[PDB]
Amino acid sequence: LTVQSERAFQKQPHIFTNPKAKANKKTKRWYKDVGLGFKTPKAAIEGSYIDKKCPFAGTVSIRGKILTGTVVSTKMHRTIIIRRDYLHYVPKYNRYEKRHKNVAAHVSPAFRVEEGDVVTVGQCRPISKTVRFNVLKVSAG
Amino acid sequence: ARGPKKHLKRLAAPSHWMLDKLSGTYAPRPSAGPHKLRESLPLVVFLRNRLKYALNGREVKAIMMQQHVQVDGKVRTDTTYPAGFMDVITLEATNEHFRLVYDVKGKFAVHRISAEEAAYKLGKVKKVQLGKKGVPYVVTHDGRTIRYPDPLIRANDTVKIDLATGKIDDFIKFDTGRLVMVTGGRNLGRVGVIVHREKHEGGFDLVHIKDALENTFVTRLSNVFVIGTEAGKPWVSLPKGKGIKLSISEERDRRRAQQG
Amino acid sequence: GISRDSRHKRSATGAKRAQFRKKRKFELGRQPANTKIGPKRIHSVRTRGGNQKFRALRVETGNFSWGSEGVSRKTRIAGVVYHPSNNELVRTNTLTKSAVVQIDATPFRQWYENHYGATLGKKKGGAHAAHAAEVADAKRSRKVERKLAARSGAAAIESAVDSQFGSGRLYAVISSRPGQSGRCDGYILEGEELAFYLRRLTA
Amino acid sequence: GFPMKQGVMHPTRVRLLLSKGHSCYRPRRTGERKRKSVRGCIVAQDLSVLALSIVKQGDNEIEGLTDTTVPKRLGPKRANHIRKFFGLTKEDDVRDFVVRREVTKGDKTYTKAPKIQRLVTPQTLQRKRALKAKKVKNAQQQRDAAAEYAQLLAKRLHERKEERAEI
RNA sequence: CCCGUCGCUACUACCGAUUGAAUGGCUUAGUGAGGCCUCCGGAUUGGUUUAGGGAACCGA
RNA sequence: UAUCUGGUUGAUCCUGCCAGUAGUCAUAUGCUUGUCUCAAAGAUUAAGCCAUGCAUGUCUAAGUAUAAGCAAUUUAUACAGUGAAACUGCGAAUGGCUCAUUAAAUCAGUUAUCGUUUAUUUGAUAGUAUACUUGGAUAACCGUGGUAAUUCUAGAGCUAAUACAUGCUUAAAAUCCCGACUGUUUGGAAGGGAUGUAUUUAUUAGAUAAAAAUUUGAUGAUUCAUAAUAACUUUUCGAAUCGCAUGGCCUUGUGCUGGCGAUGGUUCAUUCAAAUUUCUGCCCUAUCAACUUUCGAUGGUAGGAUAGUGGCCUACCAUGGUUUCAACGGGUAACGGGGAAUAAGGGUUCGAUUCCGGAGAGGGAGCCUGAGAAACGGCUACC
RNA sequence: GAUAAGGGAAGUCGGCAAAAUAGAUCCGUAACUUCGGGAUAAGGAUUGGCUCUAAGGAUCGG
Repeated sequence: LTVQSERAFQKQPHIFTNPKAKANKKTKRWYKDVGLGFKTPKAAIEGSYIDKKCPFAGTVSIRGKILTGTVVSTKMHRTIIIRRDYLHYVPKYNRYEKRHKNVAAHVSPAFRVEEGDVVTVGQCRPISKTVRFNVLKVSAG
Repeated sequence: ARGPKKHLKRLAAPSHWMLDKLSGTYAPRPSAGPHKLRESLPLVVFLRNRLKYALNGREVKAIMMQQHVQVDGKVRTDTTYPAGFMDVITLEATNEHFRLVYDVKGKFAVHRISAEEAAYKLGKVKKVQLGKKGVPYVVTHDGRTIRYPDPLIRANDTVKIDLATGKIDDFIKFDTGRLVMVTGGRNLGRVGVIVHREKHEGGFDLVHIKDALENTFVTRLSNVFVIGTEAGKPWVSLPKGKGIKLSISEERDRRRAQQG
Repeated sequence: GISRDSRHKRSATGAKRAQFRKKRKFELGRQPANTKIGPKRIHSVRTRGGNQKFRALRVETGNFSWGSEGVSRKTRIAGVVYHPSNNELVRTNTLTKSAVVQIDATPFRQWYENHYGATLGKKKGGAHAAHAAEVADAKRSRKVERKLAARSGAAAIESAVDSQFGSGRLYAVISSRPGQSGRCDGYILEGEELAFYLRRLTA
Repeated sequence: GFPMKQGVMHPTRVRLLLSKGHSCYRPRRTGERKRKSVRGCIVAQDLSVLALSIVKQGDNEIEGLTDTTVPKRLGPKRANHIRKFFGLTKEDDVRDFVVRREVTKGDKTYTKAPKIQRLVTPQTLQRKRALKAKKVKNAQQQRDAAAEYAQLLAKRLHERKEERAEI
């Protein structure tokens, strides 16, 4: 799973590692705290993957809605779709009907996701045609 | 649709203006300026519907073209100038000064003030950051920016602005026990004291308040306005009513006490 | 014209959408600049808000940065050697962001020779070694000798960058957006980024 | 009746999209363009008229063109236009050489004189003084404000030093 | 009490040769007006200004 | 007011509908019609077609007046008042009309912009490393005119600017770079360059785990605000503008100074707004069960384009995305909502239409100008 | 044995004769049907030269 697997060199923008200062010959890595009580995963701080869409080692911020759901597909590259089950109330019959929504969310390499897992996603800016959410917490299922 | 709107339908006008239903199709659209369109009080409304000095809008323009009207110490020739909270209105030719302050009813009551008090105004601090050349500044709730503010002034604090010079006289810290006035929501106009500020990161901050009559009522932090250091000691003159809420039975009893 | 609306696309379910309105001006697009290396030719575009962009049609020179030395010079673009998006851009010498170029190394050579009092290239050429030896010892005062002596130690550069200076052409990557800003600026490739692009170039 | 237009390499009519600046079209609204019929610049036999300008007078005269003259309608109005019209140097009072047309009304005949632009008066120099005075005064007040802020910062800094030196 | 065929009349719908007809939408393929960008071009025009008469030379 | 009555039988008790009864901000129509108040009104069918007239213009003491315009002889032989024309500026993107299109679209309530543009208003905000003030066009105007005809305009002659295009008037020190010489164990220097704000790029600040072998803003959160270094740029702008009053200083020079305003102009903030955007919620239909991915469908990397995010588009790559919890397709005599009628409760039905949002201007498409329009009482083309 | 403006079966018992189509690659293909077909249905696009690039193998050697 080599980092440099593209036509262009993968780098974090404007994080300059000087090849001349002195030793500690490893590239400096930037990361942030997303806030709202979410911890930065260890793979984000000591990792080596480059992901501009990562909430922790990337330029996207988390703001707006916080959602949770069950992962139903991990067949895209760095993107998952999660299922949100809920119950719709029909007043005339004083009852409920089962409904669901599929939401596409970016998954950072800092996490590990498999189908059948519950994840918490935070809302970011549009980062794809269908993606507006980004994984912040993975619960094994 | 293709650009900014310039008319205001009468039924779309804010409900605190007390506009009659049948006078016409339109209502004065407040100009762009220091206060929000919905939370302002255009001067034509204040001088026609409230003071009853002018009989109609054309007389409002006859009055204001002769330099009579001042807001915050400056002559305004705009019939639809967006006067808002704390704004000082001065009528020199009649030698008469006013401050727009909400009443407990939720309206901009007509409040006569003295000439000495008509020399400053309070202002809620919205943000502070450094400008060009490293100079810090604060922004008040009326779009006023003041350079070189006190290093301790933060958001939601209130500064005492000197109208002649636009400089900060003194400020009030936001903390528990402060005399405040509610500037939005259901509790518009009611004066209380801070009891507990409840924090919600990413969401909304709630502020528990208490009146002089011990009734506790909570409000969004955005609707709070610090007006005094402690209970009973504001830095501005209060409307007739002291910002105290009465039940419908109580107001009926007081009306029948002063009229029967 | 060119439109950036998303309503002309199919749904995420694959459904065909119906047209909801005519095309709006606030959702337009324009033609690409396709900047080439040649005598300067910059056109102005009036954009939303009465603002103004500059479309570089042709540019000769650019502002390029030596990151490990903290100095930037206005040098000459020699050509395009690599483009991650499309090799046709290399073939036609089209300058966009992220294109890998060769720039003239002359101004950087003057700066380094004046600053550290040494030479770059390691080419003991016939007439090259004459220049190298002359640069080694020139007419130079004493306080300046001492300041250069203190500046030594931080005077050797990495071998991969050094070996290029014998050609006068240094590898670089464009960082500006020539079709937008009208300028073609960049930085010198060094480190593992330089190693990566050299590996790609040798193919 | 369609006019001839410069640049149209035709002895025939063409149809052009005309905008602000083109001859044969005066725009009615800002940004408005019209498509109009114009005649080419090449002279042919299909022309109703051919406008001509005399370049040189050869041997004889002409009935109402070469043997007469018409005066100019207005004289110079800008100051240096007057000076270049009379060769005046930059010392002569331009006010006393201004052309003055004569207007009659019944019997009280009088003169009309053009107002001169760009003429230096005490008022213009007063304004030039005022702008610089305002700039300098503004710079002074800004420097005073920055100095006051520095003094406040220093007072807070040192009182903080001793206040944390107490603890 | 009551069933169906048959006879007269009226109304509704169905099948039906006519490779029937019309209206509205979408669309492959071919042609393709006109804007816009781009490339030259250069009616004309002022001089980057300099020419003994103007001779090299710039901008729109 | 939580209500029923008539009709199948010779008679009965049922099922069951037909009929009766009351309402309709519900339409039409017939008869009839005295008074006051209030008040809908070419939506339904034909977003069918239109004669004619009108519906968008606009000048203050403060941009440009030699009207061959009227008035004054008065503060005035540079103009001075009033005032057509025309140049310049602004508005014409508001309003008003209609409901054709439109079924996750519009819209409603809730979100987001740490994803952007923003005339104007209101606050702030710039001393930057020929000048007692630069040019040369052009309109109005005069005159020659061409066409049957248009809010067509062409030769030719003048003449203005807050139009167009250029251009100096400035503080005090200090900091960084190169550095001829020189003192010589690391120093003094002559002489040169660079200092504002805009643009572009790169690199540095932008802090905070408690006992033996130095100080910094905001946020839930940032590569934020801001500052610094090196350079960059068909070099942005740091007032060649106007009206009133005109005072003060004597070293009396046509000296120096300076009051109230107009109009400007960089950046930030603010306001008026836009553009995208999260969550959930729509009528009928299976005599629609699979749909999407050829020619973007779902996602990844890089770029282009945009005001900005985004398959928005391009190149390369992966094979994804939706669906019986009803996708996709079809119909709607479907613009959505605030609301309306009926109303024990639960429900049923209506809402083109006084307010809010959207869309359109015979049908399509493409644009100029402008802060803002894919504008139609704007242009271009086709039908 | 050829060619022919404009028309295009009006010629003739009758389109007789002649013309038109035609290879290959890709796309698209109805009624009907004995379910095998109809089918090259119908009907569209492409194709030269030159200079390149990529993919598809064999035998040796751990």
